[PDB]
Amino acid sequence: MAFRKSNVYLSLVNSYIIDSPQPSSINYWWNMGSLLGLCLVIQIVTGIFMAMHYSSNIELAFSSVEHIMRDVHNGYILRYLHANGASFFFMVMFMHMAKGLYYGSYRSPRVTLWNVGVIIFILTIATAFLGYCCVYGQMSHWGATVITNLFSAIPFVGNDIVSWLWGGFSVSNPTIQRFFALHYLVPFIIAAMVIMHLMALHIHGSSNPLGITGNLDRIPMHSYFIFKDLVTVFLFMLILALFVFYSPNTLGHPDNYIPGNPLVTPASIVPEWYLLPFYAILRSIPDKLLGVITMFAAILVLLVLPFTDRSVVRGNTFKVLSKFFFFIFVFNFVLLGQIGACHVEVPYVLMGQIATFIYFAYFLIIVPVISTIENVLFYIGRV
Amino acid sequence: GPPSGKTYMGWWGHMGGPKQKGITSYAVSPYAQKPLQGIFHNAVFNSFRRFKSQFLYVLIPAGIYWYWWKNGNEYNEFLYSKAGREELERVN
Amino acid sequence: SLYKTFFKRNAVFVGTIFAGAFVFQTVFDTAITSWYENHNKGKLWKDVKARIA
Amino acid sequence: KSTYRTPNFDDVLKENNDADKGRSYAYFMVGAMGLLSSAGAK
Amino acid sequence: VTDQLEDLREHFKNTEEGKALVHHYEECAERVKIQQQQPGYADLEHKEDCVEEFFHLQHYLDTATAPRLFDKLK
Amino acid sequence: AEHGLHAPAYAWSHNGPFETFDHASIRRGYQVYREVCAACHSLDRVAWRTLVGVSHTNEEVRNMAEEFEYDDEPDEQGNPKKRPGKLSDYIPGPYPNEQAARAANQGALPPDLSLIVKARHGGCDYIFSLLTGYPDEPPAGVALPPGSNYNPYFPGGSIAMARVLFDDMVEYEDGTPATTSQMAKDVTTFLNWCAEPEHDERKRLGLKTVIILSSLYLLSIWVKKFKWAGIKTRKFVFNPPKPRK
Ligand code: HEC
Ligand code: HEM
Ligand code: HEM
Ligand SMILES: COc1c(O)c(C)c(C/C=C(\C)CC/C=C(\C)CC/C=C(\C)CC/C=C(\C)CC/C=C(\C)CCC=C(C)C)c(O)c1OC
Ligand SMILES: CCCCCCCCCCCCCCC(=O)O[C@H](COC(=O)CCCCCCCCCCCC)COP(=O)(O)O
Repeated sequence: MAFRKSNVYLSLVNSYIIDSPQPSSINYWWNMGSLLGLCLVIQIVTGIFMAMHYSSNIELAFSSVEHIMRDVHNGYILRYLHANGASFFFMVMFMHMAKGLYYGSYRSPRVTLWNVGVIIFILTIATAFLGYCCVYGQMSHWGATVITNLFSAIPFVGNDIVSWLWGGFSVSNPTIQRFFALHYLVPFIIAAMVIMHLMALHIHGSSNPLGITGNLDRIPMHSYFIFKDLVTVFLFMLILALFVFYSPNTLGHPDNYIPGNPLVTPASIVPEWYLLPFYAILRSIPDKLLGVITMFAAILVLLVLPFTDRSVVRGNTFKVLSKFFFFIFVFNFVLLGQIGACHVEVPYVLMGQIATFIYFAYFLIIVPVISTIENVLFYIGRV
Repeated sequence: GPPSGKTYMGWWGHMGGPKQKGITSYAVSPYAQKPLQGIFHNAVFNSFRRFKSQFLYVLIPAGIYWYWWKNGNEYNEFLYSKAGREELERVN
Repeated sequence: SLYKTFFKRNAVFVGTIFAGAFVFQTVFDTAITSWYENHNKGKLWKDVKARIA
Repeated sequence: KSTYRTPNFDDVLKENNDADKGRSYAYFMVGAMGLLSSAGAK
Repeated sequence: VTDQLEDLREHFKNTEEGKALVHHYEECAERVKIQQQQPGYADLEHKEDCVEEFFHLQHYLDTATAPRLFDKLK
Repeated sequence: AEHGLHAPAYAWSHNGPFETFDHASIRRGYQVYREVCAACHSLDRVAWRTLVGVSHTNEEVRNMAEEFEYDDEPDEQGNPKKRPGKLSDYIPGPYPNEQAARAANQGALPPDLSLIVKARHGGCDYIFSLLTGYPDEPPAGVALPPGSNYNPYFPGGSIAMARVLFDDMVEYEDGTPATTSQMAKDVTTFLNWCAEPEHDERKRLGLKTVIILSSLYLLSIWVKKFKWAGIKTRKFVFNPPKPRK
């Protein structure tokens, strides 16, 4: 046989990126996965070369990022390509997490591939949150205090965990110096979970937008989806180049350029645009303990979704009402992140309760009942 | 090697679909045909077709949450306006 | 033919890829640099320092 | 219809199929992508 | 040579749209002037201002005098 | 009233994808920093060497950094001694410790402006409209606390920074009129340079990257279609096999 199939090391490359049989009719929404692999390499490579110039002490943490931007040869390219690639990483990931929910990718036999994705989803939120406090900006100090003081709601144990996590009584030198060493570790755990993520993708393969069997028409991965992935790679690196060279500070917040101060709070403590919606779910509940349970459930509610969907068809393509309420839920999340940008004032609190209720009810009431009539409209409409 | 489980895909030769017979395929080498052959009449007529089909699935779902946010924004503007503090104190 | 000289051997096909990419590095760099300075004439440092005369 | 009869591909096909002209145009486009790519990688 | 924005600010102050907004500022300012002279005003814990009216006038002149300013300035 | 008045968009000369800084305005803005806002504000993140070849000539910058003094390594018996500054040193602020800043300015802490442009929402428009946005009297209805001045653009209204910009308080080296609007346009230009000294090179490396990538992106579509041409026009036919077997 051929050497690419006979060698021990080249046979793994052969069966994953060269001879892998792909469905012949997957559209551009299936290119999102390779873009996350491209962005994972960008964060790591631009991070190792930028970790050669960063000090994790509370004294030198902020000052060293300026030295990177002013003294390192092409040091501003390093930090804008790493700060904007973090924001571009989440936009592709939401379009990967939304394409899965539309075409019913979570349904069996791909539930493990769905659960490994949620684990990957959490570790990336922590990785981005941990790397955010590394800059030790004014927004990162108080984003660290609020998020870490959230576990003080677990009864009888919270006060010790918070003191154990801070390494002391507040956010000080022991906190930042251990946040950076963790931030260098977790990407190597995500890279290991992606390997386990592609291992569960290889047993059954990708899905197709029609939601039917794809074993009838397959084409090889090389020269078809290697060159089609090259189309989106150049478009992703072009929009990223516009945000890095022409408007670097559009997505971020200007208050992060102030050194962190423990005495004076900012005018408005707001998270980044990708954690903004869950901030509204936390703040909708008028209690402290109940907020944490409600906030974390919104991630965990995705786990029951393979059970609530009672449809015998995968996807929303041939369903009028199941495709109809999807975009409200899409928009409700788009609306959910809008209140979190506005202060806690009349009548944004009332909007904050109804909107987060319809968010949770989609999984637990609408998807199961509309999916039920849809089975009946399908039945008597043909009979 | 050790035995493995049962999956819903095979490989080149035993992919695992149903047996097929009576279906024929024709193709032509791309060195012999002109790409970009119909990019016009596809950027105009084909795109308009697809848009007219899937555009009430996105507009009305976006037409509800735009009027809902606006009547709250222009209501929050009156509640914190000089003419709407008396309604503010009854909702505060 | 033009094919027989350039595209037949993959040894010389990639050679003229590297040879053409060698020239493009310096020609494109100077072409972009000159227009950029020309579009911003009267603002750059060499124009202010030249004004001191 | 007989299998031997083949479907109409006329609107896709080029009028004059000359291998030296045809492979030269394709190679120049691939060559251009490689030439700019080598510059970007450097 | 006086400043190039104060005099340009005066040109739009006495325009038809500007005169209706500066006057709307004066009608609030005059009633606050007679509201600030009444007895018991110091401990009424609800004082009416004209910031809404002042912000309306000051926002109008900026939108009118934004693009015309920098050409005067070297 | 408490968000602060929104400031409009002005006609800055460096906005747009191809504009560089007006390096004559960086040279003039540095002059009105040294004599107006040098007393109460700091610039701790600017070395002396970055000014060579951007605003001043090398002999000009080697003399500006020599008017100040820096602490030198101890002498033969450990006693401390001072040295004149060189091109590798930074710009010294006006106050030694954070306590001495709050004493001179009524308790208010004046910030370091080496990053002010990217640290106050309102970008270049907020610094310019700050120093020229002071009314002669506060609006009717408001009585300011003692020692504080009114400025509508400031979020919350009341501010502790006074008026420092008048007419003809500075004389330029190229005869430009010294109006309140003229200088406020210049410092924001000089301060934007301090926050982004990579401004011009970033925008010209971007033009090179966009043109290269935009034609790579187009060339890839032709190559994608050339290689996908055999599957796009592939035609299937179906003839039902006989049920004899
Ligand atoms: C008279 C002393 C003085 C001078 C001169 C001075 N400032 Fe200030 N500035 C202050 C003080 C005091 C504060 C703090 C006020 C506070 O935040 O309320 C301040 C605050 C600021 C702020 C922070 C505003 C914000 O929204 O937090 C900026 C920006 C600023 N000054 C810019 C400048 C610029 C630009 C100049 C001249 C180019 C200048 N200052 C000259 C005293 C001065
Ligand atoms: C998926 C992987 C990663 C993500 C999502 C990520 C994300 C981030 C983010 C959002 C920041 C703050 C950016 C800013 O606002 O300035 C940051 C900072 C940083 N990251 Fe990462 N990072 C990743 C991997 C790495 C790795 C592997 C390293 C080092 C080996 C690294 C080193 C750093 C350093 C040193 C900083 C501080 C420097 C600076 O931003 O100024 N990162 N990271
Ligand atoms: C760095 C992070 C990730 C990478 C590199 C990655 C990569 C991939 C790749 C290459 C595929 C196959 C190609 C495709 O379907 O488009 C895939 C499929 C999938 N991924 Fe991910 N993924 C990541 C994160 C996630 C996350 C966070 C989730 C869910 C929250 C997730 C859920 C899925 C699902 C459901 C599929 C199957 C899609 C289908 O077959 O139709 N992945 N992933
Ligand atoms: C199902 O269909 C598929 C599919 O199966 C696959 C595999 C892919 C391809 C995707 C991937 C395989 C993504 C994989 C991503 C990773 C595993 C991340 C890679 C992480 C690393 C490389 C680890 C970090 C290590 C380094 C890069 C070290 C680098 C060294 C440095 C910087 C040292 C330099 C110093 C000196 C001294 C020079 C697809 O795109 C795809 O759909 C098209
Ligand atoms: C994980 C990060 C990337 C995700 C995967 C996306 C796939 C893109 C990889 C690019 C390889 C494409 C060339 C294949 C090849 O060798 O074809 C070779 C030769 O083809 C060529 O002429 C090469 C063209 C040069 C373009 C390469 C630019 C790389 C851009 C950077 C992408 C990654 C950062 C085989 O050609 P064949 O079709 O005859 O078999």
